[PDB]
Formats: sequence, C-alpha cells, structure tokens
Amino acid sequence: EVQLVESGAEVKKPGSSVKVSCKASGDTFIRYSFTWVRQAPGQGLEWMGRIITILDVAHYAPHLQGRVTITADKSTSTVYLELRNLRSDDTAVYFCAGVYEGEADEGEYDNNGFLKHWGQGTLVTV
Amino acid sequence: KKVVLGKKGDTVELTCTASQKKSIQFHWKNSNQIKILGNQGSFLTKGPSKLNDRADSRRSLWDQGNFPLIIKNLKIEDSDTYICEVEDQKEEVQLLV
Amino acid sequence: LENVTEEFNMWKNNMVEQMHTDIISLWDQSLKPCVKLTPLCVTRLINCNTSAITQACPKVSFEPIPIHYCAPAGFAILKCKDKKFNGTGPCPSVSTVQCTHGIKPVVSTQLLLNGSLAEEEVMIRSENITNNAKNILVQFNTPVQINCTRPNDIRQAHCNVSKATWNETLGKVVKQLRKHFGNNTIIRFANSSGGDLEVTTHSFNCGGEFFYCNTSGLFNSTWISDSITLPCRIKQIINMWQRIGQAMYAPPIQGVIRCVSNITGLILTRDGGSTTETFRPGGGDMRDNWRSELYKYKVVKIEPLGVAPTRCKR
Amino acid sequence: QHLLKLTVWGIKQLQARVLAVERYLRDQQLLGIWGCSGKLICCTNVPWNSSWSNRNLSEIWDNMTWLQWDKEISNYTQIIYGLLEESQNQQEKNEQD
Amino acid sequence: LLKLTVWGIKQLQARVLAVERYLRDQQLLGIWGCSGKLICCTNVPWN
Amino acid sequence: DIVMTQSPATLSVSPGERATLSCRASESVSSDLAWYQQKPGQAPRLLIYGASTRATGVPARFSGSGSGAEFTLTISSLQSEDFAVYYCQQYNNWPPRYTFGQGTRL
Ligand SMILES: *[C@@H]1O[C@H](CO)[C@@H](O)[C@H](O)[C@H]1NC(C)=O
Repeated sequence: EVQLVESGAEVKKPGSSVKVSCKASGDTFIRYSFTWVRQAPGQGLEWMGRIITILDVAHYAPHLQGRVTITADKSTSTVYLELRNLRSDDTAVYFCAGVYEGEADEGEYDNNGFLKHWGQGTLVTV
Repeated sequence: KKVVLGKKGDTVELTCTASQKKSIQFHWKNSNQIKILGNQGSFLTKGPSKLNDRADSRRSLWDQGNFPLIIKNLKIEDSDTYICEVEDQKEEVQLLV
Repeated sequence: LENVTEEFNMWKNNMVEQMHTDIISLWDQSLKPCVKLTPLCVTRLINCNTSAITQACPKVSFEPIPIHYCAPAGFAILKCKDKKFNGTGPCPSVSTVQCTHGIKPVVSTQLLLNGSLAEEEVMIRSENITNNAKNILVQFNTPVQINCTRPNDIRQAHCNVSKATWNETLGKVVKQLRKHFGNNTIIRFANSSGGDLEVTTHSFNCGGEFFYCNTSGLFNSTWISDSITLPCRIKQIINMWQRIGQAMYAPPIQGVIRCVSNITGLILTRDGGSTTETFRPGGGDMRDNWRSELYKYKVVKIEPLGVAPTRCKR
Repeated sequence: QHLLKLTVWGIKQLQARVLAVERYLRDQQLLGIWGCSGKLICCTNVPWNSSWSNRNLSEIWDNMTWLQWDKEISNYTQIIYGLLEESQNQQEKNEQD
Repeated sequence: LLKLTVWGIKQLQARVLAVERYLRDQQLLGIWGCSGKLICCTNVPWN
Repeated sequence: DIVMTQSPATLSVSPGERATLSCRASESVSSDLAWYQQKPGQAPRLLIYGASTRATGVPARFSGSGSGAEFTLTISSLQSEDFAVYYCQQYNNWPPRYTFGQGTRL
C-alpha cells in the first residue's frame, strides 16, 4: 500500500498552462500505473488520462485530446500533469490515482483498469 | 592503439565502430579472451567475467553501427586492453585509470 | 545423383535469410501486441526517439505447421546425404530434390523444440571450434519428450522432463564433445550468465502464451573421465526478436494450457579462458534455430549451354 | 471459398508456367542467333584456340565431367560467346550475299 | 471483381495450355532433326 | 465512442432496506466493471473491481453481479455511513477509452 500527496490549490487565468504534481510513497514507484481524473463541483467523475510507468506511455480521452501531457519521474517518483489552453469547464477538482499490477520489473503486468489508491484532491478555478 | 583514461568510481563508454549500418554480430573480450557483453540478434548477453554486474550497452545505437561498452563503478582492476570483434575486425582499446 | 561431390556450406547460406524474413512477416501479421516501443533514433550528432504504436490486441490460437520450400523453374535444390556431416566442406553423396523436408517455424531459445532429428549419432556443428564466440549446435538422435504446462496466481506453470533420458542424452553429448577436446578433459555445465530474460531462460510460445522457464535444474552436471520440474513464469513485458524494442501483451487465458514437445537440439557456448571447459547454454539468434535444420540444402541454378572442341564439319 | 482457390493458388502456378515457357523461348532464341535453330548437338565454324586450356581430345572426352569442364572455362566463356554470336554468323551470312 | 477472377483465368489457362502443347510438339519435331519444317526427310528405310 | 448512462438516477430508501443500483451500457463490456462510492468532500473509495470480486476492507453486504450491458449492485443492510454517491466504471477496451457513470445518489 502507498499514500499519494497532491499539490496545493491553484487559480489560473484562461489561456495559461497549469501544472499539477502528485507524489507517491510507500512502495516502488514503477510497479504502478497512474490515472488523472476530474470531478466538477456537483457533477460526476470524468476520466482524463492514464500513464503506464515502465513504458512511459500515456493514453488520453478524446474529449480534450491534445491539451494535456502526463509525465512521470522515477527519480522523484512523481506524476505530473500539464494542461495548456484551459477553458472554464475545468474549474474542478483533480485526483491523481494509482493501481497495482504485480511484478513489473520482471515482466508481469495485468491491464488493471480499476482505481484503488487515491489522493486528496487539488482544486482549480479558471 | 586507441588509449582512453578514466577516474575511480566513474562511468566510461568505450566505442566500437563497424563499416556497415546494420545490427551485426559483435563481441567484447579482455586480454585473457573472456566475454564481457555481446549480441544475439536483438538480445544482449553477458560474459562469465568479473564485470557481469557492471556491464551495459546502449540498445538503441546498434542500428547505427556503434556498439559501445559502459562501465559503472570502475575500479583499478579494470585497467586492461579490451578487444571488440565485429565483422572479422579486431579493434583494441586500452583503458587506464 | 552419380559419383559427384559438392562443396556444401551452411554458415553462408541464403535460404536462412528467406526463412527469417518470411517468419518476421508471419509474426508481424499474426501476433498483434498491445504497446510497442521501437527505438527509431534517426540523426557524434545523434538523437534517439521512441515510437508508441498502439493497436488492439485480442487473443488468437497459435500452433506451428510444416512448411516446404520449393525452387522455381530454372533452379534446383541439392540435398546432402552423409550421416556424419561436419556441416561445411565436401559432401560426397548429394541428391537433387524438388522440395525440402518439413520444417516447423518454432521460436525457441536455449533449446530446439519440435525439430528434426539426426540419423546415426548425436552431431556437433560450429562455425569454428576454438574461436570462443560462435554458437555450437548439437543435434540429438533420440527425442527427449518434455511436458510443460500451466495447472488450473495465474502465472505458475510446471514443466516436467524425464531424468534418466536426459542423463543418457547428456552422456552422449559429452562423449561427442570428447572427440574434439583431447578425450581427458573435465566438462562442466552452468546455468547462464546475465543478459535479457529471454536468453538466460528457455523462452518460447505455447498456445499463444509466452513461457519463460528456468534451466538451472537441467545444466548442473560435471563429467570426468525421476522427473525434473521447471518453474515456468508467464511474462507480458517482452523484447521482440524481430528488431530492437519492447512489447506489451495481454493477460493470459483463463483455463488450462497444455503442450508436449520433443527436445531434439541444443545451443551451447564455450567459456574458454586460461584444464576443464565449461559449456553454458545460449541462443537468442534465430538464424541458429534454422541453420540446424537447413544444414543440408543448397539452391543452385542450371546452365544447360556448353561449348566443347571436336573434329566436326562446317 | 472457391474464389480463394483461384486467386493465390491459381495465379502463382500460371506465373511459373509462363516463366518456364518464356525462359525456354529466350534461350532457344539465343541458340537460334548462333545458327543452330533447334538442334541439340549443333556444329559451327569457329577455330578452337591453342589457349583456353587445350588438351588432347581423349582426356577431354573420356576423363572429365561437364562440371569440371565448365569450371575450367568459367573465365573464358564470354569470348567464345562473342566469337559465336558476332563476327562469325554475320560474316557467314555476309559471304552468302 | 468476380468476373476478373473467374472468367479471365480460364481463357488465360486455355491459351497457355495451347501454346505449351504446340511448344512440346515442336520440340518433339526438333528432336529428330526436323525442327520448323512441315515436311522433311530422314534416313531410316521403309521395312 | 463509448456513451454511459444508467437508468436509476436518483434513489431514496429507508435505512435497513436492501437496495439495487443498476449499471447500463450500450454494448457488452464483458465483466470489466468497477463499483465506487464517494462521500462529499472526500476522495472516492473502491468497493468492487471486476464486477464480481470483493475488495480488501469492504463490507460483505455489497454484492455485484451481471454481464454484458446488464449489471446490478445490491446492498443488504443499509447503514448511516453509506449516504454517498455511487459510480460504475468500465475498462473493457484496448486502446483505453474509459468513462464513468453519471453518479447515482443513495
Ligand atoms: C587465343 O587466345 C589468346 C589469348 O586469349 C589470343 O591472344 C590469341 O589471338 C587467340 N588465338 C586464336 C587463334 O583465337
């Protein structure tokens, strides 16, 4: 088991670039696959992106394709989101989350799509 | 022969060049002719020498003809002459530390 | 044919490349991996960038079938018939064949599964003995039946091989290596030495599922003058043998996966320094997995037009 | 799947048949330029050189195979072909006019 | 198209078969020293 | 291209009553479904992964079942701390186009 710590709340003008950091601690970092998910205030959950760490490969939703980059740092064991060209829909709370898949060092992998471990949430206003 | 210097506790990249721009069979040997690291097509393999846990090569440069040898945690016992055998050519590189 | 000798060579063969290209086409058209990482790296001015080609990866059945190569019109393939064949040099009894014998294009490191056998005795072939860098190919005369399966942790598979037959086969192998090495030297067998996971272990494919079986329990004897079980582990991160690059596959099929096979060959590598000699298993280059069965075939072109001097007329 | 039996299995055999027929016709045309038309054992009017590894006819016709005889004149075949095709048949059919 | 697969390949096979039969028969005439000519003479006697 | 709507949008039952929350798809998503609950002002917590397997540290009264485009999560004894918003997420497709349910209130 691990614990996830997000960055503080940020207020951004439209047309800027917002950078969100999520640090995980408690186990080896590359044995997880991560996912950034959005929750508007009063609305439901919206999937945005999924990153696989040992390949450093990120897949995204076609709702906002071409607007975010999700990177990973195995040295600092942190997952990073970058949103450029943000508009007023994304006044919301972002969650970083991760899921275990087994021994990713030797070659075991599971394609787990469920989201077990969660952060605390970063509030953002556009 | 080619000479290269190094420092203790450092990483040194030795360069071996081939005349063809294609991944071909190569091997690295010491002065006693014991394998260090080689290729078996797309897979890297390592020798039975004392450098088994400190030898690595760049896998992305094998298409470009360069087959380097990377030494991490270099000690005084590693200062020998390495022979790169590729395409019936035997290049010699002398390491000093 | 008649009283004719021909200079056969297998280490500079051309049919091996045709095999290799056809089988890379087969694996690139049949197995669709999920995520591929191929280092492109197109320009001391170099820059390396990696592609991220993603495709849908369903599950498909996979078992090899025999393949016969045949020569077109105007060409013929010659087949050698000497039982104790060195691999190169002169074959003194050659025949003309229309299509070569049955080959199963199997992927196999550390071993030669489902291959073709020898005639009289276990044979040893190499590019150069006392070179310390060429793979030694060993062909058996009797097949070692190996059962190797996943029982109903989904990634756990046992792999039984008979003990007395393997001991007799290794005795035949060490008796045949004693011809080249002075008939009095101690022969040792180690497990592996480093490398990537598909070379240090017996890596193959069974039922569409990848198998990475340890071989530390098979090469452990030292020779002087009831059933082994192997811990196979199914992996998903693999390195492709087509080119350089990593591959992602699917989780394995829920159920039971069974395949028996006949061990017919071996790939060994000498560890010669500065006395006893240590042979450790190797492999990884699949041209060595097809030079051990296309070792007795040579394509040739007929030229039916000659000139000769006589005492003829106008 | 009757359409699959006449698109991959029915065209490659036809291509092989057409290739064999066309190869035989072009090689028989190369025979026909030399003045032999359609004979198997043909005869022509070109003096055999004292070079081109000349021996007595008994050792040529009673001791050596055709493979060794083709390997012996592997270097000198094009000169013989140029002597047959050019400056003999054109010369003979010039003399006929 | 269906017709380019079915109807054309039979005509092509028929033309190839006719050409090859003529070539085999002309080669059999050319074996006896009678290549090309419709009428020619040989050396065996009429028993 | 996946669309995701579930028909029991709003539900209100008495405590101590077994309740059923349904999950509807436009096609068969096999058995790759996850059932989540979220208290307001807090991060979501996983309850069911794989649509028929229980998680670690979850009550035994939660039971998920179904197949294709037909899924039901049933709860036996309603407690006071279960007043939350529930979501079902499918992860059947590769390459991943994932989406959540719209979120039903207990
Ligand atoms: C024979 O060959 C030699 C060298 O190829 C040449 O010099 C000579 O003129 C030739 N003689 C005849 C009669 O062809």
